[PDB]
Amino acid sequence: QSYGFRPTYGVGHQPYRVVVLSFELLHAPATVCGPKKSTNLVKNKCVNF
Amino acid sequence: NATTFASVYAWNRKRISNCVADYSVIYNFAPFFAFKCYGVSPTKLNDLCFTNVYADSFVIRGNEVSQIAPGQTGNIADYNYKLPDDFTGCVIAWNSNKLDSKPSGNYNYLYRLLRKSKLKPFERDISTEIYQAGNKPCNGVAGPNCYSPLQSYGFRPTYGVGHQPYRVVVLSFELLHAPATVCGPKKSTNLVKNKCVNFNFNGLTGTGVLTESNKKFLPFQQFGRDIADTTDAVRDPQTLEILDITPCS
Amino acid sequence: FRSSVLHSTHDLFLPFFSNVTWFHAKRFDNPALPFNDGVYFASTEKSNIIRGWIFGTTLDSKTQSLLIVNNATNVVIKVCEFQFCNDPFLDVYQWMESEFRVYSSANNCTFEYVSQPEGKEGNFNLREFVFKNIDGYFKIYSKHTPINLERDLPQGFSALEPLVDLPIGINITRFQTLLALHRSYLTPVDSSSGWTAAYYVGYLQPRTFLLKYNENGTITDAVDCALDPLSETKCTLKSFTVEKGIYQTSNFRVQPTESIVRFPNITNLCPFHEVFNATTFASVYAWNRKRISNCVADYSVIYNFAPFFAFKCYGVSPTKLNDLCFTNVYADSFVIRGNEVSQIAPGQTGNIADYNYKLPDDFTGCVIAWNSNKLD
Amino acid sequence: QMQLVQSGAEVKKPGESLKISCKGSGYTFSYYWIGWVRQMPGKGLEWMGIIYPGDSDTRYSPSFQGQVTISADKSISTAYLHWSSLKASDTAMYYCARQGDLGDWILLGYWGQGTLVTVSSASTKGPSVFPLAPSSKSTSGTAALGCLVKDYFPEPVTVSWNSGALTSGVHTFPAVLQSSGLYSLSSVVTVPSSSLGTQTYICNVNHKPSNTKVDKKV
Amino acid sequence: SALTQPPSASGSPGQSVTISCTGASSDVGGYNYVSWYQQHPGKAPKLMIYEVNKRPSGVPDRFSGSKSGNTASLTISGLQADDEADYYCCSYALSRVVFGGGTMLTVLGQPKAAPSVTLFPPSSEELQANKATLVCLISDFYPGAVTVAWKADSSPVKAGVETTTPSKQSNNKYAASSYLSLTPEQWKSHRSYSCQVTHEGST
Repeated sequence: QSYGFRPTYGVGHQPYRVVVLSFELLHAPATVCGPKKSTNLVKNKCVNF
Repeated sequence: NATTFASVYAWNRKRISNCVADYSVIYNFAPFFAFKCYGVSPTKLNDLCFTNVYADSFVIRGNEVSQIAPGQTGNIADYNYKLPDDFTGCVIAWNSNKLDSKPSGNYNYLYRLLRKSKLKPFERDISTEIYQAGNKPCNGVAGPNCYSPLQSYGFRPTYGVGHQPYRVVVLSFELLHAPATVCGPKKSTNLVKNKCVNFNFNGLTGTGVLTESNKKFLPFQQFGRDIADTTDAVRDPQTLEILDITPCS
Repeated sequence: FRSSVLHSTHDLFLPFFSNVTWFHAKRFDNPALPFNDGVYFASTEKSNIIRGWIFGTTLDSKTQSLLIVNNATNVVIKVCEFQFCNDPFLDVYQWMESEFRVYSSANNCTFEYVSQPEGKEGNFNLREFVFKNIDGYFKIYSKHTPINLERDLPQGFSALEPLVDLPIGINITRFQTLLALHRSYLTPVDSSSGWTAAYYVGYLQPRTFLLKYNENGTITDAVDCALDPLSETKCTLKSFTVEKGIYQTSNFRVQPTESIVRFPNITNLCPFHEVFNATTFASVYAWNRKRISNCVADYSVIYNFAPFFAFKCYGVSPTKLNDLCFTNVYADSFVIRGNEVSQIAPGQTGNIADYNYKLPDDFTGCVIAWNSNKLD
Repeated sequence: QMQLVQSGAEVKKPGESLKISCKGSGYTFSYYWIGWVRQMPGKGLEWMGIIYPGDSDTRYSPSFQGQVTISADKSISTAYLHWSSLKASDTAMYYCARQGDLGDWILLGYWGQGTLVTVSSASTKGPSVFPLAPSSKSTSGTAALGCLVKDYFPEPVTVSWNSGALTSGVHTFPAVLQSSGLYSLSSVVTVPSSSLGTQTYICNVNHKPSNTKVDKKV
Repeated sequence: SALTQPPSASGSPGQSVTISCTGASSDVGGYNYVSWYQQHPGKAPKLMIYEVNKRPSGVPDRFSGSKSGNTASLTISGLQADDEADYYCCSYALSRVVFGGGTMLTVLGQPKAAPSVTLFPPSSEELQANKATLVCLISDFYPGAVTVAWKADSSPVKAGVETTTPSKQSNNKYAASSYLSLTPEQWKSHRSYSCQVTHEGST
C-alpha cells in the first residue's frame, strides 16, 4: 500500500530519502577513480608512488 | 499513550512483569530520534528474557536529553535522575510540544534547580525541604540564605528546539541468570533430550545433550554455572524439572 | 547455583565476630538506630511479637520512609510520608481489628506492595534477616532456623536466602523495630505505652568473604579475609586449610588521607564589583555588556547584596559558578519595570525580547534582578 | 473574550459529503487543540476527534478514524468537519470544543454551540390533516374536537388553532415515528357540548419545508 | 473498560446529593482523569469538574468531586429547580477520551394523578380512501411509563401499534400518544374500537 505526503505536515512527517554507495577497494582492476591528475611514470629510481 | 507524564524529580516507575513485550509495537508510536541501548542492542529484545523490567517516565526541556545516560553530569543527572555506569537498558525520547506545553505558560513540571549534594542513581528526592546556604535557620520561606529549589519550566509552543518539552522513557532490565517474567512473542517447541540439539531457554542459547540430573536447586535459582562460568544446568520455564547441559560428542 | 566450589565474592556483608547489640526493649522511648550501609536482625521469640520494621531518612513526614509489617497471614509494604511516632507500636483490639498507630498520617504513598505469602515462618524458632539499600533497590534476605541451645545466637552457618528486591529510592539512614503491644486492652494514641505488658542488631560493612558450596548447593562454611591473618591467607590460597610455612605474603600497608584542591587563591582579585556597584544602569535599548576575564572565580560578593527578587539560571546551577572554569563572561545589566522580566529569557516574546534584548537558543548564563525603587 | 461559532442547521440527503464549520475568536487558535463531539438524539456524548491548528496534527476517535475528516484553516481560525459518503445513521448533534488555559491538553474545557445534522433519504413531505370530529352519538358532557396530522417527515411540522386564536384549552401531544419513516401527531380542544361550532372551530397546520398551508375544519 | 453511571438520581431543593461513576482507567501520569459535564436541555454542555479534587475557575462551590478506587463520586451541596440536567463522567487517561453513559438528575414533583382518556371514531375525510387511523389520547399522568392497547369486539389487537410517552413540557406530568392503522372495511365490519391504558389496572 502507498504512503502520502502533504506540505502542511510537520517535522519528521516530511519526506526523506536514502542512498547506499556500495564500494569495493580490494586489489582489482579499477573502473572509477578520483580527480587526481596523473603524473609521469618515473622509472628506475627510489620514489613514492 | 498517556496524556501527561510526571516531573523529572517525581518520575513514576512503572513495574512490568508477567507479560510478553513485543518491543516492535513501540516504534509505531511517536518518532524515536534516539533509541539507544547501552547494555544490549535495540533488536535482541524480542529474543531474550528479563528478570525485572521497569519504565521511568519524565519530561525535560529538550536540550538536557543528553544527560540521560551513563557517566552524564548536569542538573538532571546530579539532582533529579541519575543512571549508573553498569546500566543495562534503553533510552527513548521524542518531542511533545503539542502535549506538554501551553501558550499561557505551563508550570506543572519542575527540575530542582538546587540541592545539597548529588542525588544517587535510581533515587528520588521529591521532598520540599528548602535549601539553606547560610547558618541561620530559614523562616519557612525563601530568603537571602535559603532559596526555593522547586523551579519550573515555562514551556510555550513558541519556544525553539532545545527548549520545547521532550518526553523521555528509560526502560531498564536485569539480564542476570534469575527467574524470568518477560520474554517476548517467541514460540515454544517440544522438549528433546538425550541427543545433540540446539536449545534456546530464557535468553540462554547453546549446544549440548540434556540428561535431567539430580541437581536440587532453590526456589530462586534458575541456572547453574561451572568453574569456567559456563552454564551446565537450567530450569524449565514451563515445568519444575532440572536439566543438565553437557557438550555433545 | 553452585556446587563443590570455593567462590570468592565482594559485597556488603556483616564482619564476623563483630560487636553486635542485644536490645531487650521492655522499655519504650527508644531512639531510632542508624543504617550504616546495611543492618542485621535476629530474634528467637516464638510469640510473633516483633513483626515489622521502619526505614527511611529522618523517619518523619518531611521525607519518604519505608514501612514493613506482617499481618495475620500476609504482609504490607508502603513508601509514604509516614509520621512515625516516638513509640511506633501495633495496637490490637482484643485478637482482631489492629490499628496502625505507628504513624499519624501518610498522604503521598508513591508505592505499595502486598506479597501475602512475609516473615510468619509458621508457629513452631530463630529467624535472621539482612537488609540493604543499593542503587534504589531495597534488598532483603531471610532464613528461619530452629533453636537447640541456650539463650544466645547459636554457632554454625545459616546462609540466608533472597526474600524480595523492590524499588524505594530512599536515602535510608535510620531504622527501628515494630511490635504489637497487646496490653489485653486497646491503648491510646499517646506514645510511651505500657511496655510492662529481645532482638539483635548488627551493622554491615564492605568486606570480602570466601564462600563454600555443598554438593546440594547450600553453603556450609565461610571465611572473612579481613578478620585475621590466617583468614586473608586462605582467601589467597583459596583453601580453608593452610599448611605449614609462610605460604602467603598477604598484602601491604597503607594509610588513607583527605585534602582540598585548586591552589592558589591570592593570585589576583576580580572586577566583579565594577558591574554590581553603580548608581545608574544603561537603558533597555542600550543594555551594557561588561567583558570580564583574567580574574579569580569568586561570586561571593553577590551574596552580600540585597535579596534578589528573580534568580533564573538557564545554563547550570548558580552555585556551581563559584567552581567552574570559563573562557569569557559578559555581565549585562539594565533596568525594567519589574514585571517585564518575564520577557528576558530564551524563547519568550514581547517588545523587549523582540527589539531591545534578544537572546539565542544556545544562550548560557543566569538572569539576576532585585528591587531598586530607592536607588533608581 | 473567547467565543466560538459553528455552522447552522443542515438537512440533506445521503451520499453528499457534508462539511460543517466551527469558527472561534479571542484566542491563539494556532496553539489550542480543537475537536468535535457526537451526541445522537437521546444519547450521550461521544468523542469524535481533535486537531492541532498549528499544523496538520490530527487525532481521530478509533470508531471514527475515517468515517469523517476534520480540517482547520489557520489563516482564519476556523475548524471544519468534512464528511465522506454520508449515511442515514449519521444524523446527530455535533459539538466542537477546545482546551482552556487550564487542565490537560484534551480536557475539552470550552465547547461550541452545536450543529444539528439530519441526512436521511426522505424529502420534505407535507403533512396530511384529518378532522378528529366528536362522536355525535355520545355528545354528553364536554365535546372534544381536534385534527389528526400524519405523513410528514420533517420536524418543522406544527399545528395551530384559528390561525393563532384559542390559546387556552388546546393540548398538543408528542409525535410518533412511523414504520415508513414519517411522523404523526394529534391535537384536540375540549369545549362544552352546547357550544359546538362557536365561531369556527377550525384547525391550522403549517409546513415551511414543503410550503404547505393546511387550514381544515373539524 | 467503558465508563458506567447510575441510570438517574432524584432529590429536592436544599438537599445534598451525590452521583457515582465506575470504569475508569490509569496510566503513569496518575489516576485523576475524571471530568463531569452538565448539559442542560437543548444547549451546549459545560465543564463542571476536572481533577476531581479541583474544578475550573468561576465554577460555583455548590459542586464537589472525589474518587475512591476504580469509582468516582460527584458531590453536590444543594440542588436547585434549575439543576435538572444530564451529567457525564469522562476519562482521558490514555490519550483517549471515553465519555460516560450519562445519568439524569431530577427533583420531587407533583404527586400521582389519574390519567385522562378520550376516543373518537374514524374521521369522515379518511374513510373516503384506503387509509384510516385510530388514535387514543392519554396525558395528565406523572409516571413516565405507560403502554396502550387496542381491542375490538372483545378481540385484542397486537399488530401495527406504536406508542411513545415523552415529556411534553414543564407541566411535571408526562403524556402518551398511541396510533393504529387499518382499512375502512375492517371498521364497518366490526364494533367500535376501544382504548385501554393499563396504567394502574382495568380501565
